[PDB]
This record gives sequence, structure tokens and C-alpha cells, in this order.
Amino acid sequence: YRKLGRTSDQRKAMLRDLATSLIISERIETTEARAKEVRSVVEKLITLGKKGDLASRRNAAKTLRNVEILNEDETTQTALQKLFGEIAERYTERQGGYTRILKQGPRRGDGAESVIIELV
Amino acid sequence: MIQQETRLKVADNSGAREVLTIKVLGGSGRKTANIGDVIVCTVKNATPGGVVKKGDVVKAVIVRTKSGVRRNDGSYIKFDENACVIIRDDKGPRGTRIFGPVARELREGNFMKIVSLAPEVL
Amino acid sequence: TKGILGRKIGMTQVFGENGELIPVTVVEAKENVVLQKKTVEVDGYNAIQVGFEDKKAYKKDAKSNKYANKPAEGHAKKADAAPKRFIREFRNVDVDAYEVGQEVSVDTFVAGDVIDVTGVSKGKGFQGAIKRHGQSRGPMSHGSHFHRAPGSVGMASDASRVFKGQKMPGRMGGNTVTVQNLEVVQVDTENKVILVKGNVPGPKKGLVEIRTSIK
Amino acid sequence: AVPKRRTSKTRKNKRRTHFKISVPGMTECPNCGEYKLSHRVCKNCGSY
Amino acid sequence: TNHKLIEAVTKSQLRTDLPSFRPGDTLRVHVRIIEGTRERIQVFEGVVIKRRGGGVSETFTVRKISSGVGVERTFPLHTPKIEKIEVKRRGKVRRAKLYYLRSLRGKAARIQEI
RNA sequence: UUGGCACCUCGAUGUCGGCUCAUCGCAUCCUGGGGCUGUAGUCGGUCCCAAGGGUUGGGCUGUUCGCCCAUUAAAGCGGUACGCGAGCUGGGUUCAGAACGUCGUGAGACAGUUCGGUCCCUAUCCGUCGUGGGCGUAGGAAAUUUGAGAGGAGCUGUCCUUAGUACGAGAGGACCGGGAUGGACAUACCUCUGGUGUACCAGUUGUCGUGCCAACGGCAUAGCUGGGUAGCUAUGUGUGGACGGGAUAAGUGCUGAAAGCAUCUAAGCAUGAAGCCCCCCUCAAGAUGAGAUUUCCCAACUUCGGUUAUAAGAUCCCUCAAAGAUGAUGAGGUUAAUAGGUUCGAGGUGGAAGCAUGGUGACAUGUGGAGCUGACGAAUACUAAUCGAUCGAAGACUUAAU
Ligand SMILES: [Mg+2]
Ligand SMILES: [Mg+2]
Ligand SMILES: [Mg+2]
Ligand SMILES: [Mg+2]
Ligand SMILES: [Mg+2]
Ligand SMILES: [Mg+2]
Ligand SMILES: [Mg+2]
Ligand SMILES: [Mg+2]
Ligand SMILES: [Mg+2]
Ligand SMILES: [Mg+2]
Ligand SMILES: [Mg+2]
Ligand SMILES: [Mg+2]
Ligand SMILES: [Mg+2]
Ligand SMILES: [Mg+2]
Ligand SMILES: [Mg+2]
Ligand SMILES: [Mg+2]
Ligand SMILES: [Mg+2]
Ligand SMILES: [Mg+2]
Ligand SMILES: [Mg+2]
Ligand SMILES: [Mg+2]
Ligand SMILES: [Mg+2]
Ligand SMILES: [Mg+2]
Repeated sequence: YRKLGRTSDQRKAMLRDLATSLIISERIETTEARAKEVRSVVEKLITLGKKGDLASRRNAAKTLRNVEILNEDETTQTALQKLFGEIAERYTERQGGYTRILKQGPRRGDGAESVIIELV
Repeated sequence: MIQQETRLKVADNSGAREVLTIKVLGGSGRKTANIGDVIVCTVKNATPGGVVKKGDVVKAVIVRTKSGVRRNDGSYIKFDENACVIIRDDKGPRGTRIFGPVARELREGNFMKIVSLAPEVL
Repeated sequence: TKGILGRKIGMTQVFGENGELIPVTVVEAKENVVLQKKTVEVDGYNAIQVGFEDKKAYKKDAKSNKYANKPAEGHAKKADAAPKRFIREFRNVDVDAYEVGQEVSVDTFVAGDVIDVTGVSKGKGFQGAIKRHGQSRGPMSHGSHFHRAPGSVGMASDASRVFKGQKMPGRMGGNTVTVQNLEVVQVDTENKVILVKGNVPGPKKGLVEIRTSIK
Repeated sequence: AVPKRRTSKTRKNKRRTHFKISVPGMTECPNCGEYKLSHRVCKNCGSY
Repeated sequence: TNHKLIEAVTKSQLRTDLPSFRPGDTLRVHVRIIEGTRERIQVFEGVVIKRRGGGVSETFTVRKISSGVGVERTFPLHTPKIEKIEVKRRGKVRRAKLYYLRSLRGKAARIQEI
């Protein structure tokens, strides 16, 4: 695995903050090497959603943050309920994958290769 | 692994109680020793009376190191302390009443006098 | 005599007779064929060449090495065979055996034979002087500013240069090395493996050349 | 630690013969637009 | 499943007749010694400290106090020089490696049963 | 070495010992081969050939040097700015403080003691260690090779037989040969013994938080503690150097004259060292002298001035690691298992959550070798390695065989 230029405690925190906002917004834009690493983290988290029992509900809460979504029709759900509620429905037949990575050009301030990672 | 200036316990009734190594003899450049090797040492602590007295320079044979020996069948043996028996340079002991267990590997060192005097050989 | 090619698999142990334990390297030596017989009349020295592991046939838009190309196809057709990945030569064998196109099977060795094994080493990258050579390092306290550097590199002004062969840092790396006087302990025909006593140079799934001992 | 002589104009110019830069990949956007970079996504001025 | 060719080769050299045990159990190991002329058998009794490894290269370790001196002894599991192993008493521990017994003495280095 | 001379260096050639790293000589410490002996044997003395390799750990001193303790086959002498401070220390000494003795009316001094006292520099060129690009090698490519030359390696003990024989009054005690096993050193590797193992498992303290219990998270060196996969590793596991051929050194000889003898030499023929050359391992055709074998491919325009499109084959670009500073190398690019995921395993940890039961309670038992699991193995196209672009030959003359 990669180190991403951070310390062990910072890398873990940056990687689960990044995985949460991919559940909220379903496609985000970041660098190349960071998207290669959050690829495997978020798909192990949909596997927990497809099981659906209590013990894996407890295990996914190790990783996700506490974020409220202002859902449509003025409803509100947490990020954990949205994982076991909607994403677990769409991928009940597929056996892996669930994400893709699309490359773009460099940014201006760096030569950093931008990347869109989306949820499929 | 027994270097120079390691303390050992003496495991007979020859009078000595603790000793420390001067040379690991053998060849030039020799560094360590194990069960069945012969070292030269000085007594640092003695029992009143007895044959050897404190400050003598003697020769001795290693029994039961802490990091033990590998055998040909892939078996191991290990002990809790280092021990030692002062010899007369015939490969015969000074005392008469070897204490504790003694490793098998000094059978082929022609130390049969030491093996016979001892308790359990494992 | 008795050359064969194979690749490393791993390392295990085997209990010999009377309970003796011996460490063992397992080498898979599969589908070796004789591919060209060389002659002192045509080439100036007698040898055979052997191809080890077959690969896929010619394709129009190959972009890698697992498909043979047209020079390799015609060379591996003149002996009626499939194209191979590794090709070496053995000039210790007797050339009056080995018709071209034979399969040198794994049981040309019998348990008890002494052999020599050749491969390339692991490879370590850019390494410094106390790792690459066996150099002593400086003191770690008492005010020293000298820990892992090399020492002096020459004299003063007689020889105002550095001699060559001076043991500076650089690439530690993997180069060819042979080990001598090993043994074959057990030959398996169905799985086509050889067990050798000891350890051989190279990483896993490497490439080793086994031939008989010259001494 | 310091240079003993200046460096002439020839020796400076022989040194930077490899100090160059390369042309990029340059595929095309086949649907609609100008050239994009290879294995990238023709977002702007592009439909691929 | 380490590697398919490795278990295929070393399968035949692997014993079958051994009982089951986990660390903390008390074992009697009948080991046989080739003397100068004979094949005399000797028993070594102790407490299993650890088991490690897999396959043919399995290994365990038993610990005994002989003459006030602790003695460790370490065997390959599938060796042919062990004749027989008896499980003398089951133990009740909570570690997989019992290294804390090395620095105990007296009756403090005791293990419950079952 | 102590000195004599005062030729370079005063617009600076900047330091004694120790550390690290070496290289050369031989007037040879050990090992090898011989002669003489006041050499019985075992041991020794002295001289000759010989520089391949090897040539120790500590106590006291700033110390060089030297003494001593224990070992060793041996503990050699010298050169290289009394080898090496733009590679290291800074104990010593030519700095400022202070004190003793002595000298001096005194300020001060000794060269006599003692305590303390700041070691700068981002490597341009040559040079060395490693790695790449360009061109060339009378067509262009892929692969396997020869080996002119070069480098490395080169050590040694103890025990058992021969034999308690030879020798000797006895005490003592062999050569020549034949076996086994070690020390130091060098290389490869992680099955074993062990180390580490910051995205593995478990226990535990304080405080804040997820509305509360219960279960979890953050911070406290990774909070601490006990274990630990892959990989990297030694103190661990394998292997290596005491062989063989040729020419020689000191030396021993055969035949043999000059000189009717004798004479190892003048002509001729042998033998003879771990040293020389081969034998062993590694690199090696930029070996411009550019080598060899096998296989693949072959165009028109044309003012052949060059243009165009190209073959075999490569590359750009992307997924990677058995490889790696970068680059190169190697595995792969949908006619696909390269990576990720999913499923199943190995190994590691050691009995999850929830529920039930017993107990005043701390807690215990069952469901259940449970659950979790990074790097390891196999299967599976679910995701991504798309479409594309670039480079790339068209076999010169002379002569002789045919
Ligand atoms: Mg922290
Ligand atoms: Mg050191
Ligand atoms: Mg320029
Ligand atoms: Mg002078
Ligand atoms: Mg002058
Ligand atoms: Mg003058
Ligand atoms: Mg000047
Ligand atoms: Mg001489
Ligand atoms: Mg002291
Ligand atoms: Mg000097
Ligand atoms: Mg200097
Ligand atoms: Mg003063
Ligand atoms: Mg006065
Ligand atoms: Mg002070
Ligand atoms: Mg002081
Ligand atoms: Mg001073
Ligand atoms: Mg392993
Ligand atoms: Mg609260
Ligand atoms: Mg609570
Ligand atoms: Mg906080
Ligand atoms: Mg820990
Ligand atoms: Mg792999």
C-alpha cells in the first residue's frame, strides 16, 4: 500500500473523510494516487452494506463519519443509513467493481494529475 | 554464545561459585563458545574452605548455555542459566558432585567422567 | 553432461533416512526440448541449445512478449516444436546423443548426483559501502560525525589519484552466480520437479540452469 | 567546493543538449472537437 | 494451500497418528535415542509453550523443570524420531504463546486444568 | 633515525597520537622447497630459493615506545607530505583564566608541574564507483554465442591409523603415506532457531465525543502492554579454496670432453617449490581488428535531387513488479487473469456481537476452534489497461575463382 505523503494517523483520517464524501455526493474530483487508494476502501464498505446484519452495521461505523444529508422532500438521513439503504439496493446483483476512475489533465498550480472517481 | 567477560555459575562442589571468562580457546580470532567448549577463567566468588580459592586462574568446560544447541534431526534444547565445570586438564573434574542437568553433546568430547557423575542427561 | 532448465518454486524440508532433516529447494523443470545442434565444422564448437517454457503462437498485433514473433517462429519450426521463452546452450554434454527435437525429461538425474546450479541473484538497488562491501562502521557516540561513510580513498600526493577497484557505493544488484557441489535428493516424474539439497540464487519463479558437477 | 575556472560557452552548450522537453500524446476527439491527451477524457473542446 | 507443487511433493512424508493438542496442555513425548548399539526410548514430560508453522515444517515446544533448572525442548511435529505422544492433562489458558512462564518460579508457575 | 646545507612554499604547503580505508617493497614472522650441522630420534642452530595468502584480544599510560595477563601456526621490518582531518575525533600541545616549586628588586619568566578551555566550506575539472542517450560496425531486424583481453579466488590447525614400528641404554619417540573434523574468511538463501514488522489480532489506564445503557471512535511516543504474516535480515541454514598438467628457482643427477685422469656442462638427457602459465568463478567484439551460427523481411516515383507510403521489427500511451533514485530491465494491454475488487484457502490472533442461563455483584458458561485478518496461493472479466499516432531497408566499387 501507499503512504500518500502523510503520517500513519493522518493517512487513516484523510482516507475515511474522503470515503464518506464519495457516499454523499457519489462522484468527486481528486488526484490520481489518492483515488487509487480510496478505491479499495469504499468497496469493502459496500460489501458490509450488502450483508445488512447488525454486526456489520457495527463494523461499518468504525470508518464512516457522522454526516447528515439534507435529502429531497425535506427528509434527512445519516451517511450510514444511506449506505445500507440505497447503495445496497443498486449493487445487489453485481459482484465487485462498483467504482470507476476517469483521468483528466494536470492542475495549474502543480503538475498534479486530476482524476474523477465515480460510483458505478 | 559466551564471550570474554561473561559471568558463569559453577555447578560442582570444587569450592568456586562464580567465574568469568578470559579467553575462548581454540583458534586465532575465536569469539564465542557453546556446550562442550573449553574456556579459561578466574574465580570471583568462593566458598570458604574448598580446593580453589578466590583469584585463581583455571580451565573449565561449558555445560548448559542459555542459547542451546541444534541437533541433526532438527531438535533443540535450551536452559535457563549458564553453567560450568572446572576441569583438571585431563578432561577430568576437580570436584566430585556435579549438580543440575547436563547436555548430551559432550558425550563425544571425551567427557565421560563428567557424564557419569551427573544427574539427568538430556 | 546432463543439462536441464527450470524455475524456482520455493523452499521446504524433507526428513531423510534415520530422521535426519535436510532443507530442500523445489525446482519445476518442465517441457524442455532440444532445439539446435551446433557443430565444430559449422560453428567451431560442439554444443546443443535447449528451450524451456512454451508460449503462445504468432499473432498480428502482439504488444508484449508472450506471443512469439516471426523470427522466433521459423527458428522453432525447423525443429518441430512450439516457441519457447528461455533458450540456453549446454556445451558440457555429449553431442552424439540428443537428436534435434527430443524432449530432455526430468529423470535424466538420479538421486545422489552432484550438480551445479546457476542463476541471477536477487537485486537490492543502490546500496552503500557497509552493506555492499563488508565494511566496519564508525563510532556512534563520543562526539563522532562518522557513521556509515567509507574511509579514506587514497594516499596524499604520491598517487594524486584514486586507483580503480576502490569499493565505493552503487548498485548491489543481481548478477550471475553459480553454487557448486549440491545434490539431487528426490526426483518426481509426475509433477516434473527436482529437489536439491540447499538453496539456489534468485527470487521466486526465477530461472535456474542445472548441470552436472565439473569436479 | 568552488569552481577553479569559468566554464566557456561551448562547454555550457554541450552540457544542456539533453535539457529538452517532449511532445505530448495527442489523440483526437472523434465525435466533436480538437485534440485531447491520450487516455484522457475530452471534456472541454471535446465530446470523447 | 501454500503452493500446489509444494504440498504435492511433501504430502507423503507427513504423519497421521498424532493426537490433538493446543498450548497449555501437558504432554508425554516418547522420543527414541539411538545409543552406541541400541534404540533405547526415553520420555520427556512438560507443558506445551507454543506451536508454529504450517505443513511439514510444523514445530512445538515443551518446558520442564529438572533439577531446579528450566529446560526447553523443541521438536518438528512430523519427525519419525518421536514414537508416541500422550496428552496427560488439558489446560486452561488464554494466550497462544506462553512466554510469561519463563520468568516465574515455585508454585506461581502453575496452570489450571480443562 | 639524530643532524649539516638553507634550493620551492611567509598576498598561509595549517595540526602528535587514535579511528576508517588501503596500496607497495623484501633485508621472510607462519606455511612451502633445499644444503651444512658439533644433525641418533623428538626438538634445534645457521645459510640458500621464495612476497601466493595469512599475520590476536585485554590491563597501565595522551601517549609513539614500553611492561604485564591470556592465546596463537605466526603474533615480521619498512615506504606512501613520519599514507589518509575539503573522511572522523581533539586526549596531547604555541592562546587568553588560575595555583605550586624555582628564578627575578619588579613588571614577569621556566619549558618544570596541575584544573579548565569554539575543528568552516551547497564539488567546476581531472580521478573513482554505478547507470543511461547518440552514432558507427557496406541492407535492415530478433535470438543464441566465440573469447582477444581484464578481474576475483589463493589461509590453516587438531585428532585417528601407519606404529608405540624406525631410532634409542632407557627415558622418549618419527619421516613418507591414508582418513575424519574444526578456526578465520568469502558468497548465496530464509525451510529451521531468532530479530523487526506505524492500514494484523487481543487486553488495559485517563479524558472528550457518537442523545442514555450496551457497543464504538479521537488524543495521550504506534498511549502502554502481550503476540505476530509477507518482505528485509544474522547471531541461523547451504556451498567454496589442501586437486591436476606444463615450464622453472635454490638444489640433486646421467653421459661427457676441453686437460688420456676427474668433472652436473661446454655440446646433449632428466628431475625438482602453495611461487609462473593453464585448470575454477565473473565481465567481455566501441576487440573502429567492430567477429560467428540460426531465423524473418525486400518500392515505386524519380531531375532518384529527394518525396511518398511502408514491410520484419520497435516505440509513444496505459495496468504493474520477481526489477528499480530517474531512466533502464522484466510481466501484460480485450483473440486479455496485468492490477484492483468478489469468492475460496493458507498462516496469524485466540473464543466476536447479540441472545439465553447461573450468580446479590464483580463475573462465568453455551450458542461456536467463533469472529477479524496488509503484503502469500487459486479461481472469477465485475472496474480499468479504449480509439489512435510516430520511427523504420530498398544490398556501393575493384580483382580472382564460379
Ligand atoms: Mg497517535
Ligand atoms: Mg568496530
Ligand atoms: Mg543547446
Ligand atoms: Mg632530513
Ligand atoms: Mg631559500
Ligand atoms: Mg647561499
Ligand atoms: Mg595565493
Ligand atoms: Mg631474499
Ligand atoms: Mg577498570
Ligand atoms: Mg602523516
Ligand atoms: Mg586531506
Ligand atoms: Mg596566564
Ligand atoms: Mg623573591
Ligand atoms: Mg567546564
Ligand atoms: Mg574534565
Ligand atoms: Mg589540559
Ligand atoms: Mg516464511
Ligand atoms: Mg456523557
Ligand atoms: Mg458505556
Ligand atoms: Mg479532540
Ligand atoms: Mg507491539
Ligand atoms: Mg505477486
